[PDB]
Amino acid sequence: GHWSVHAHCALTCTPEYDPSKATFVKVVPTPNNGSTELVALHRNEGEDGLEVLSFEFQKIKYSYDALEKKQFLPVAFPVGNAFSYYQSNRGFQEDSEIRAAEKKFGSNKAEMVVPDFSELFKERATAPFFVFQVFCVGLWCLDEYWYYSVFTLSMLVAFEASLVQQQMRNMSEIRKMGNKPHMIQVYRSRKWRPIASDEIVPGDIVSIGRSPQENLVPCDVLLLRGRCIVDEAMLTGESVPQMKEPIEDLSPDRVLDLQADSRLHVIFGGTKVVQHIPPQKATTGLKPVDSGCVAYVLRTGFNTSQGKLLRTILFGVKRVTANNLETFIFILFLLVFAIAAAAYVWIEGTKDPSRNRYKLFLECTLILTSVVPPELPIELSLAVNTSLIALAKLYMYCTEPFRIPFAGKVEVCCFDKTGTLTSDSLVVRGVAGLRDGKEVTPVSSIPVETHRALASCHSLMQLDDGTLVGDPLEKAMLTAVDWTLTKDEKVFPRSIKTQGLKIHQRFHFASALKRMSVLASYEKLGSTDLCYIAAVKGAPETLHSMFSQCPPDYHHIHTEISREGARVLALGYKELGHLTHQQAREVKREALECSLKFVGFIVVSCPLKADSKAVIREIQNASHRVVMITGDNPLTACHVAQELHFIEKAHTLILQPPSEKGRQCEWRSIDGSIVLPLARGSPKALALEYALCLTGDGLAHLQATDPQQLLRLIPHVQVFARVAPKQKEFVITSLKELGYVTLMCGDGTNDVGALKHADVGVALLANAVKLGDASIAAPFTSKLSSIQCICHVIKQGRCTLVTTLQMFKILALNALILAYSQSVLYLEGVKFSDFQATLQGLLLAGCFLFISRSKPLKTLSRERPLPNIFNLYTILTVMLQFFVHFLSLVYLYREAQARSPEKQEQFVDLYKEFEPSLVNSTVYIMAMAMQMATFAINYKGPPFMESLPENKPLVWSLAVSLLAIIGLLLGSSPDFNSQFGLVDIPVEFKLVIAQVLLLDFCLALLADRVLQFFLG
Repeated sequence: GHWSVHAHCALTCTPEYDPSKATFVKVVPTPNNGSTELVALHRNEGEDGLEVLSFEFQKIKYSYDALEKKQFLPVAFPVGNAFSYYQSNRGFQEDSEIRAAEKKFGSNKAEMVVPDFSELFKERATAPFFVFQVFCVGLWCLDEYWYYSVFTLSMLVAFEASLVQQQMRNMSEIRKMGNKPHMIQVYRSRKWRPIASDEIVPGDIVSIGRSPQENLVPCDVLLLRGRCIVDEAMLTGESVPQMKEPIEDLSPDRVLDLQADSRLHVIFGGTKVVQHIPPQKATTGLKPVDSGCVAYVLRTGFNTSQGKLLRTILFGVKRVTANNLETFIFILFLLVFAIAAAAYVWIEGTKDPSRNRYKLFLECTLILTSVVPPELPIELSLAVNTSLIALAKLYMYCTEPFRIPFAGKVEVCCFDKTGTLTSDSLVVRGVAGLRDGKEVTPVSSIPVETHRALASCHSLMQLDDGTLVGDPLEKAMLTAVDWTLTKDEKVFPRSIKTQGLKIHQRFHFASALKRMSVLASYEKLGSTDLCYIAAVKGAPETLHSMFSQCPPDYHHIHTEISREGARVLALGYKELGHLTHQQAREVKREALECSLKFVGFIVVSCPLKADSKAVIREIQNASHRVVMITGDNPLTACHVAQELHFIEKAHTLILQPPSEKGRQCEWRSIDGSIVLPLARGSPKALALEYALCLTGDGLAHLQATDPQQLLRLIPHVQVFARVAPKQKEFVITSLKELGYVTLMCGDGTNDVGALKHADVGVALLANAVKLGDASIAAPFTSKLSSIQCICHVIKQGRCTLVTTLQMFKILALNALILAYSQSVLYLEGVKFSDFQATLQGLLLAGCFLFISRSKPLKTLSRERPLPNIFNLYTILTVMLQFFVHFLSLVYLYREAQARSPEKQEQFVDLYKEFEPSLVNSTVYIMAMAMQMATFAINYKGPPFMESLPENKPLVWSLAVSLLAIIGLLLGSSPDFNSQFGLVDIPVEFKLVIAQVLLLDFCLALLADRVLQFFLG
């Protein structure tokens, strides 16, 4: 197709080589991603007299640097600007350069336009099945069946339009899940105007902050002033919130680099801001009305990190064809047998010179159309649509309906720790260090000193409504304390008879200091004097030295708590004696750290959802493999995997990159007991001995060093930590290339890159709706935060895959039987009247529609489904059933012929009208028995899908077919078989026909079940 695309461009305009004035430029796709396309260069008047050549491919603008590089280059950004420039920046002052920068940098627009319905229909027309159907329809048009052909073509195009409409209403859900652009308070023309997110352009100054609507940050912005709490779990995967500092404090001599200074100074897009700390009024500078953090827009549009990943998916890869190689080779096999039967008909007809040639050719071509049914794609589409409707009842959507059958063949399942397995809400297990040993004591039994240390030291604030907002760590910290936090900064006990504490000065976290200090005073009991006590909390390793008295087991308890992976944070409290009112202002906020007293630790971990463990166990009992791919700290990921029984080995070892170049990588255990360098051999023995986990840094080092060892190692790794969004995609592609079908369940925008490439990708919604970005590029989307959707999808996919295998088997056998019967007996002059053929067609269509609507069982099983129709079992059973049925059909035909009156014509008149006989009636009875036996036999029942009796429409269809066969065999009503145009047969002959029918049925069932038992 792509090679065909450039032919049209060449026809339209001739290629140009001279760079003076080029009408169009061909785009090189590169083998990794992209597609071949043509873009038109844009001529712009130069204010300085210099013209710039530019083009837009995949919403990326490039430029041709005639001055220095003499080649096409992407548009330069303020990424490389000096760090001192932003200190004196006042923002955009005139609208002329605002428009200019909007032109030469782009716009912050991320909104989809859904692909056109006409374009979707044209793309659907490229399916070879539709072309084959049109060929067949025109072929019956040639066969003088013009009205029937027109009706069939109309039905086919109507159903295709219905399929496209279903895909479109699915696409509507994705469009709704797109982030609706939101108003932003922005500075322009020396004034603050409210401005929508789409029209933001780089270079402006924007005052961001915590919004009441819990909206995401619009674009990558540079924090000029103010401090804020950001939760980049959606975008970076780090569950722990991180601090952000203003740039006004730093020296101007530095040069800003995104790689080095990403974590502490640039706020990314798509993340959620939690708390905003307005700057002091003493500092003179940008003054916001909303009192949010004023900041500088670095990047916009799809050039932001979230934009990069999103776009690189959006125009990255094609939708995988619903016409796989399996169906192609199945059609090839059916057509091979079709051509064999056609050649037999042609040869024997040409053996008769009296008969015309064009008429026989038309008859043979009609046979070739009849052998390959027009419902071959229609029936599969019906089964898939029924599965999708059944799945939609579980509050889950499917934007790519054809990938449901792929769910059965999944062998490895991947999960994201944060947002999918671990809930956002965090609860405190207890307050550690207040009792002997490593045991943590509940909040009930901790002393009152710990109560006041926990309550006083917090950065939370109160709104007009009074709702508590802030760091979830501090949220649970205050919830366990349960003391009410008033708007007057007074902390009052709900159930304790203690005087409240009023905070005078609060100093927030400093990344340089790794400590956060709170100064407050309490009224002494029985007196009006104010006693000032400050409780400071922060990094335990740094805060250790500030303790005047420290227990000997401080480091030991800290290490043991850290091994558990829960966020450990030391609590401090100093007596400080008595302080005056003026001295409280005089004493600096950073001066309280000296001469501290240890009070204990607080342990906080993310609790798993209740049903996560059951789902993981159920998946593991289905001969499946489960792997964790998350970006949190490796210790926390290993602990969470251990709790969910991802890993059952006694110990698990970390793999780390070497600090010194040329040093072989060596595993270290979490406990550090076992250390062993990597061996060049297979990791099978190490995996058997203990669980294996790989970090992102180690993955990058191995990728740079040797891909081969990484590809061997990846299949046996249980936990992936500190993995980048591109590294997720690399891991998933590595698993997929080995042949394993990959399934992943993630919600953050980290998982999008890998979800797009996953065979069956499921996106979740944490804390269940904003309907986040990951659902846009995920084939499947669920509105339930739980992971039970994975189990439901696996069950549905197993049922659909088994149904598709059964459909292929039944279609193949029926097509072979019908093709041979027509080819040999129309040549023999044995044809049914139109009424019985119509009954055959309607019964077949009904029974297929009934089998396509199967229901799945509630519980999955250990047995694995057949990976594909291309196995020895399917071909062998289809062929063997064909022979066992063929022998019976030939026996019945010979039995009927030996007694029929001897033929009066050596040749056969092909257009002689129907006449009732013994032979035609016997053939019709045998064909109906054929259909009955096939639909009874090829229903692979439990444990994979509902039992045969449960499918009530199918039971009724087979029962009515059997009743019709029995009635025709008995012929109780002469009017009945008179209407069917079948002469009565003597009972003596009824005996033999019934005996051979029962023998054929029993032989087919026995052989099929024996083969299933042997090659199960």
